[PDB]
Formats: sequence, C-alpha cells, structure tokens
Amino acid sequence: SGFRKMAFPSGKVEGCMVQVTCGTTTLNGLWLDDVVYCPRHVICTSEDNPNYEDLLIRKSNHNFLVQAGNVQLRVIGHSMQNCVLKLKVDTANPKTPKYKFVRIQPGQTFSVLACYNGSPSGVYQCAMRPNFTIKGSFLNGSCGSVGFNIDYDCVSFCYMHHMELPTGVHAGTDLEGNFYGPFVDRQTAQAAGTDTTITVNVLAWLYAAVINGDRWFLNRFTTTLNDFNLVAMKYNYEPLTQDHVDILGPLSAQTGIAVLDMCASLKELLQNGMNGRTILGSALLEDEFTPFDVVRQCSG
Amino acid sequence: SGFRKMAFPSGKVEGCMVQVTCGTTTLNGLWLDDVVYCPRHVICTSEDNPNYEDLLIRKSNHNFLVQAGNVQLRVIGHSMQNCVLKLKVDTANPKTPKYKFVRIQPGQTFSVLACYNGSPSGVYQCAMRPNFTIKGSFLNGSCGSVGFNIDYDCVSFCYMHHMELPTGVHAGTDLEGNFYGPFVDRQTAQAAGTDTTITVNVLAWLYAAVINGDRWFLNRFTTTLNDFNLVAMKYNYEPLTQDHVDILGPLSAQTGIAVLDMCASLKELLQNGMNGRTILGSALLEDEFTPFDVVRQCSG
Repeated sequence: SGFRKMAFPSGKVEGCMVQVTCGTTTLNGLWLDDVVYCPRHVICTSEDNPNYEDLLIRKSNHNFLVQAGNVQLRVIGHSMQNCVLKLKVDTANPKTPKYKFVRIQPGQTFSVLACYNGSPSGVYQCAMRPNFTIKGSFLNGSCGSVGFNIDYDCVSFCYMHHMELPTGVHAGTDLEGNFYGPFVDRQTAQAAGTDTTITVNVLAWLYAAVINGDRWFLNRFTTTLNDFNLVAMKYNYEPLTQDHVDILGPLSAQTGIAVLDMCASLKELLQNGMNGRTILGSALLEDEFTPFDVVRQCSG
Repeated sequence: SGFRKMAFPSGKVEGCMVQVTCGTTTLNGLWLDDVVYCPRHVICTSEDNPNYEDLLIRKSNHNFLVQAGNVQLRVIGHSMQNCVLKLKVDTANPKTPKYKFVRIQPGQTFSVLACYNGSPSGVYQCAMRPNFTIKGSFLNGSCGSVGFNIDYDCVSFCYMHHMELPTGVHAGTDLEGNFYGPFVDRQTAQAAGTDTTITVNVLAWLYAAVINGDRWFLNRFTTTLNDFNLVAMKYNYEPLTQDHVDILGPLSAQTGIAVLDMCASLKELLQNGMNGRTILGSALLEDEFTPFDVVRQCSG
C-alpha cells in the first residue's frame, strides 16, 4: 500500500535524448529513427519578433550540431513543422522505442524527463492544467525536454518544453509542434489565463485515500449531480459530468462508496475545510491524479 | 524555475532488474555483473519463524528461476549475505552501470524504482525517516525493488525493499542485506517507532521557496541556535547542529538570508501556523528535501 506521485520509468526516453546546437544556442532534441525533433527556437538568438520561415531558409544542414553522448550525428535534411524543427540524420537511433505522438487533454497527467545539454537530470509527474500550463521544474537549458506516458512498452509522447510564463509555470507543444494553449514561441507579455480545479481528479484521490485507510472525511449523505455542481462553481471547481461518474465507476465499486456519496464528502470539505487533519499526507485537496493514476497504484 | 519532487532518471537501474522465482514465490532481483541480488525471503513460503540457514542448505541452483525479460539466466552458485541472497549466474549483465553499494543516513533521500515480476512500473523519491522507515508505494510483488542515487553516471544503490509495517510504511535493507532500523524479515508484531521531523530539510525547503519567490513567511528577526532548539524540541523537530548550519551555507549565501534568520521564520511558522497560506504549493512544512536536492533544482 501507500500512494505516491509516481513517474513512468524513463529509460526508453533517456535513450532518445540528444543535444542540438545552432550557433550559440544549445537545447535538447528527441531522436527517433533517423529524425531529431527539437524546438524551432534553436535557430534564433535574442535579437530575433521573428519570422522563422526566413530564419530557416538562411540555415544549412552543417549549421546544426547534433550530439548523442559523444557521437556526433550528421544532419542531412531540415524542415519545420509548426513550432518544432525536424532534423534528418544519417543514423537511425538503435534505441528507438515503439512510440506514438499523442496530444493530451487538460486534466490528464504525464511524466517529464528534465534534460540539460542532451543529458537527462530527473523525472517527475505533471498534469496539464485547464489553462494549458504545467507546473514543472525547468532551468535554463531545459528547452526540448519531453513529456510522455508509457503503455505496454509503447511511449506516447505528448509534450515538448518551450518556455516559462511570468508566474513561473510552463508552456509547450505537442510533438507536432502545436502549442498547448494560447501561447507563442516569441517574447510577448503572454500570461497564464485563469485556472480551475480538476474535480474528477480530486474525487479519484479521495478514493485513493479510502483505499489507503483515510476515512475521516466520509459521511452518510449523498447529493445530486446538479446540487454538487452548484457548489463546484462556487469554489472554482470544474463541473462534474456523467462521463466523470462513469469513469470513477471501478473505484466506486472497489470501495463501495457511490460517486455521489463521495461528492457529498467533497462538498463538506470545500465548505468546512479539514479542521487540522490531512488526507494522504496533504492539508490541501489534490487534483493532479487521474482515475487511471489511482487505479495504477490501488490494485490492492 | 519551479520546484518539484524529482527522481533520478531510472534507465541505468531498469537494465538491471530481473525476476527471481523459487517454488511459488516470485519477486525482483538486481543483476550486476554475474550476480543477482534479491531478498532471502524468496526461499520460504507462508508456513516458514524461519531458519534461513537450513532453508538455503536444502536448495540447489536449479531451484532458482531467474528471468531477464525473455532470456532465462542459468544459476551456477548461491549464497546468503545477511538478509539478501546472492545468485551467481553464467552471464554478466552487459548493461551493468558503474555502481557502488552505500548505506544512507536518516534524513537523506533516494529514488525508488518500483518493480513487479522483474518489470519496472514507476519511479519516485523517498526520504529515510529518522525511525528508519520510508513512506513508499509498494504493492504485492514489489519485494526486491531498489532505491538509489546517481552521481556522474555512477549508481549508488542504498535500499532493497522487503516489507510493509502495520501503519502502511515500508522497511528494507541496504544491498549488503542489513536492515535499516530494528526490523526483521519474518512475521512479528514489529511496528514503526516514534518519528521526528527533519529540521535541516525543512529549512532547505524554505530556502527553495525563497529562491522560487515565496517570501511571505520571512521576518526581520534572528534567533540563537540554542533558543531555536528549545522550540524544535517542543514541536518534535530534530535539533539543529552547527554542521547543519554549515551545510545550509550555500543556500544562505544565494538568498542573503542567514540560517538563524530563517530559523526565526520556522519558529513563527511552528507557533502560528500558515493562516491559510501555502509554501511551494504546500499547506504543511515539508521535510523530505535535502539541501543537495534543493541546490540541484535551484541553480538559478
């Protein structure tokens, strides 16, 4: 037992991380088969309101230094797809895993492999916030670090890191180079929009707590979906849908606590607080675990 | 910026995990060069107050099934070292990293690669508690999962998982098979002893918060080491030593906040609480980050 925020084992992604250098700019790239994917930001400096089409036309293959550990990888083609650069290299990565490029939804989680100069440094879990930012840990040089999920040895890549917003949260793209949220890879006054709490995840985590022996917040009451959603709106929680209730079915069955029964507990927690008590070691309600994340750790 | 609980990239350890089966018992082992390390518990069932010396004498090499993915590894020798079994195999692991076996101190952190049937499932950070337990996430089949730190591509293994205590916390050994704390690998009423809060780590995390822009808890006061330790004892915090102050030097220098100045903030937080505010997203004081963990993420 126990419940911990847990990343996927990162080995399959570690074998894909390379360093990409163009001029005086270095960042990370992702080497799959004979293509390296990285942020197109690598082709400009600080002086470049940039036109990336013009900037790339003025580059040649030999302007791109790609290093996989010690071995230099010869660039033989270059192109741009939205905000990512694709560098064709003369060697297929022999450690390419089975993989997919997937775009994830707000409220879903993924593992981030933080990398610097093509060298992985740490791994942690992130949720895509409703406002399309993530609360990561990225220092200078982390551009091109990727986010992923792993399912039966298939790596589903969903995130490439591009920048940090003024509040210290983080924005990036899918692996097709399309930004999550209303952000751009140039210097503007862009800021994170208003955020909300992911209700279905909070309920999943309350189920995790019950499975792990925390029961003090339970009560004999049930509530209707409509009356719960009135309370949710008051506290800046997302509305709960019938599909959310359906998704929580397996956890509800395992614990014998109907979803709308648990909603009555969440309503009381929102209105009264915790009164000095904690849930799974937290004094706040946690919304960064999906129902899948809980079921993954609460099989027993 | 940002501050996240972050595990080391797990790839080097993933390449060492195997499955060890003896009879109807299966668990995880660690394959380094031509030796597999696993909990000696693998040689008994439920009926075995066991004498492990007798149990091992009654075994042969062919009683041990070791599987590295698909490939079966032939066992050619077996011996016991304290609570770990060493199985000599006829193949050196070609993916053996540079490694060391180190025993860690209470208050230090490490990454856990949770594994089932020789297959890694997730990675997370743990601190060794003052009472020599860890607050992990381990389901049935996780025995033999290992904890480690990585320094310049050298893996320092420090933990092998053995069992779960009645409070849901976890106990295990170093890789020499010596238990952390007053625990044994048989069925007793053993329980975790009283625990305390790791003061130096809480201060390191307050420094992390300042580096990341949380300043509301600061004040103009300083305190003496002796007067702080009077408050620490009252709230079940470990005493702060001069070596702790010395260790926090680099963080104190980066922020310009003397250690004893930060101690005055911690005293006020202990006596008054947070008054509805949070620090790095927590409503509780966090003690599972070492000064090293902070410096690792707060270079900027």
